[PDB]
Amino acid sequence: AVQKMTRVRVVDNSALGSTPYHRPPRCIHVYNKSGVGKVGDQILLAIRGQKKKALIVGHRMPGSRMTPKFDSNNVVLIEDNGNPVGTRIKIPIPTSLRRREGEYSKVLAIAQNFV
Amino acid sequence: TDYFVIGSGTSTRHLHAMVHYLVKMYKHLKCRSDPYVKIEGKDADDWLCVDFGSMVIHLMLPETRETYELEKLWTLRSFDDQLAQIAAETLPEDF
Amino acid sequence: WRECFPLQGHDVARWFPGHMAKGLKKMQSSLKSVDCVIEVHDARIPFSGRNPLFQELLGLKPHLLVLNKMDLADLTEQQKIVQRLEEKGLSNVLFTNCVKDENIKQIVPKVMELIRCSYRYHRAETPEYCIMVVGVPNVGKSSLINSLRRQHLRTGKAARVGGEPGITRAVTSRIQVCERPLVFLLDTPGVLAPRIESVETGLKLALCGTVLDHLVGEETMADYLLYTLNRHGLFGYVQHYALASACDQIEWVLKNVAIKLRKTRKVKVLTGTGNVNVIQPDYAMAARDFLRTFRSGLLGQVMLDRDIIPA
Amino acid sequence: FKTKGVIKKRCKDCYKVKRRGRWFILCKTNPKHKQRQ
RNA sequence: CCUCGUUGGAUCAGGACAUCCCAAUGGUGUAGAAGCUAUUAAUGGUUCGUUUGCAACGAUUAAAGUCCUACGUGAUCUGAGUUCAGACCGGAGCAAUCCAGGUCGGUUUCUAUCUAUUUACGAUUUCUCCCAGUACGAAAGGACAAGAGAAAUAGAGCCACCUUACAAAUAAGCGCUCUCAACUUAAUUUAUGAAUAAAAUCUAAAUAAAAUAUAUACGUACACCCUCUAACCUAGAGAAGGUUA
RNA sequence: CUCUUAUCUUUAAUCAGUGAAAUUGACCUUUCAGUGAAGAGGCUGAAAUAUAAUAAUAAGACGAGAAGACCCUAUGGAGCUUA
Ligand SMILES: Nc1nc2c(ncn2[C@@H]2O[C@H](COP(=O)(O)OP(=O)(O)NP(=O)(O)O)[C@@H](O)[C@H]2O)c(=O)[nH]1
Ligand SMILES: [Mg+2]
Ligand SMILES: [Mg+2]
Ligand SMILES: [Mg+2]
Ligand SMILES: [Mg+2]
Ligand SMILES: [Mg+2]
Ligand SMILES: [Mg+2]
Ligand SMILES: [Mg+2]
Ligand SMILES: [Mg+2]
Ligand SMILES: [Mg+2]
Ligand SMILES: [Mg+2]
Ligand SMILES: [Mg+2]
Ligand SMILES: [Mg+2]
Ligand SMILES: [Mg+2]
Ligand SMILES: [Mg+2]
Ligand SMILES: [Mg+2]
Ligand SMILES: [Zn+2]
Repeated sequence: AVQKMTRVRVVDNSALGSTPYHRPPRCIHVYNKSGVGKVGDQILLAIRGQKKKALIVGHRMPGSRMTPKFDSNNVVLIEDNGNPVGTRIKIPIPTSLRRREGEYSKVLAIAQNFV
Repeated sequence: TDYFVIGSGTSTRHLHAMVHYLVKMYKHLKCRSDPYVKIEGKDADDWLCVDFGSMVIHLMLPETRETYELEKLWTLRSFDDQLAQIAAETLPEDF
Repeated sequence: WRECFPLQGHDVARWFPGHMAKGLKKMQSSLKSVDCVIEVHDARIPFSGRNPLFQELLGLKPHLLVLNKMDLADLTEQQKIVQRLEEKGLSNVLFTNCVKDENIKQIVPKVMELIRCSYRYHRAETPEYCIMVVGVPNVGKSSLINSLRRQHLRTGKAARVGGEPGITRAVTSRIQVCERPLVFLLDTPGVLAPRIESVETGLKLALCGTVLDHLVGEETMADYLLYTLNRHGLFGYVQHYALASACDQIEWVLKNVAIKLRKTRKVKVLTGTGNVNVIQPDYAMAARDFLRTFRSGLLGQVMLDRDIIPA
Repeated sequence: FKTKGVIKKRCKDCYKVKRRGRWFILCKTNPKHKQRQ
């Protein structure tokens, strides 16, 4: 459950998410009518003095049975047009992104591993 | 998915037309039991992808194609060059 | 070293705390009893940060621009700058240092000369001259008052002076400054701007200490400082802090200085398996100290406006 | 329909009627002329 | 004559309509889509932060309405001011002191006597899809209505799972489930038709209809008639209530 | 804090013993609109209405207490300073 001011991990190969500038990116906004962000929910990110959109692909909060609970809050950086900023994702991504309402096919194309 | 399809297009106008054309044909061509398909990426000007049940087609302009190189990722499952460049880390104390 | 510093979405400096608002209109009322107005601005940013509001609100009376903090700047250009100022409309200007009380004698003769040419109307018969000092915070407005007070009245410090922006809060009562001309100075809180024009204009002011580094980011300010310091060729930060060949990456240079100062933090890093607290070199403390040495002047004489607005 | 304090005919074809407790001028040629009291 | 004359927040809200959003319409310099303007309607809703004396700013939203209720509301709470005993600066005074000038510090308590009040309802909005990239339009662009699925919030419940506890047989949400009908009516639009010789006219003429938000005609729930030594209870402060091979 | 929850103790509540305080013109002590001093349980006009306890809430009774606050008055004081 990502909220405002939560520290999140950029699970991507994009330059902005690299370990330099150790300060973790923090959530500024959750694009939901509730402010709670779950898997598949977009958020606005404070990263390296920039404001960038990100998509939640994993979090530590328990979900419904038969679904993966991760050890970190993961996100992928998204361009304003909606194209992913990074070109590869190596960490496992839950398969539930496929069905839920939204535009997630672009991200799934980038990720080899699904869990 | 069972199949993965990538298609280049000259301009954003061309990408929209073919995406609409295929969607129109899909609804016309049976799919009575199968549900409808959303068109993704209309906000973007260079990459459109439609996720049919058994097939996913990603349409993009030339320049976008080389940048992402989707074909290499799915052809070489885990031996992709960009995926290989990424590395794992551990974090002990500085001193 | 990187040719161009990129922003592409960095926020501009945001300001106007309440005290700058309730004070801003108390200045306007005081214009009734004021015979002249002094603009104080740091001599490293002759054109960047000047608050547009002052000219519009109070432009009728005679005007002199004071460029304080001239010592910790490179004024080789001067002449070209002075010509540029005249084109803008800045008829009267002179560089001042308040810690060393340099060129602070020339102000009073010039200030009196301007009042002569002008008119006084309601106050025409008064022999007591009152004038106002205004500017962006942390430019030495309060210092100028004390420095004049001791160069003419020879009594000392009358306005509290501090090393942080926003020490003087409100337009206070009159303070005696001179005796023979008998000029009186009114002290006003620093007022920065509602809008800072370009974000670079806001960086240039952050480096000068006008902006409280905590609402712009110490790290971002540090990167701009390194970016400007390398372009100007003033590689004086590689001797104060041993950096060998020098560098263009802020993370690398901040690493070395943190090592030189033996500073460490326990920082929560976010990894795949969870959260772990790891001892780390103090990048933030390094940035704060690195900016301080620049502000003291030991990192070299810098004129920020040299590149964009050479004129 | 503009509701006006005083209603005035605006053209030849304008005509006047008493509908639902109020006076109306209705014009077939120009709907702009429709008015209510 | 130079000067200078209580209100924030929290909690819970009651009400007005001069309507911000949701709904029904007229007009257009309304092709479509965006807009502008008017009428009717008070239905439920009307966010989270940064700066902190409020005034701008950031990100959202269907929308972030305008007001009344002695700042609506301190015998519910809390900040600043009113504003003092200490102390400093700047100015005034020979001084004591002073300033509708700065700043730092700074203790109002209340056990409820009375009125009043403390046990049910029939849901709102957004997004995607379909219609359909169709109608319209030279293109650009780009919809109605009808239909389907998702969420959010609100209300009402619940414990198979998950989660946090009692390292108790339970309670909770961060978990799960359920939410609906409109007799009758306003702006407005049609049909028949006189006053008014018409192949006129929607009618504060006789008439037939359609058409917001409301609501209770209409339904759900409740009903039973009362053993009680005592014990036990998923019922409970007491009392009441339920159970007893 | 979002956003609150569980458990234990104190208190609470029932039983037994002991037993204060401020307060109190009298009261058989209602709602709405009007009137009126910004004002009404008690007046005017409508309305509502078997009688009494127990436990809770704090809108009202300009709720109850203090040597509080502000201003004005007295040919009332007192401390302080002087020219
Ligand atoms: N090197 C140098 N430092 C100076 C000079 N004048 C002032 N400073 C420094 O600036 C600070 C004082 O600034 P100050 O007079 O308070 O400026 P201000 O604008 O009146 N303050 P504010 O922001 O509150 O309005 C001190 O750190 C002082 O040493 C100068 O001429 N040279
Ligand atoms: Mg209300
Ligand atoms: Mg109305
Ligand atoms: Mg009260
Ligand atoms: Mg203290
Ligand atoms: Mg009480
Ligand atoms: Mg439609
Ligand atoms: Mg007893
Ligand atoms: Mg009685
Ligand atoms: Mg009675
Ligand atoms: Mg009354
Ligand atoms: Mg009575
Ligand atoms: Mg009681
Ligand atoms: Mg009360
Ligand atoms: Mg009282
Ligand atoms: Mg007398
Ligand atoms: Zn007409």
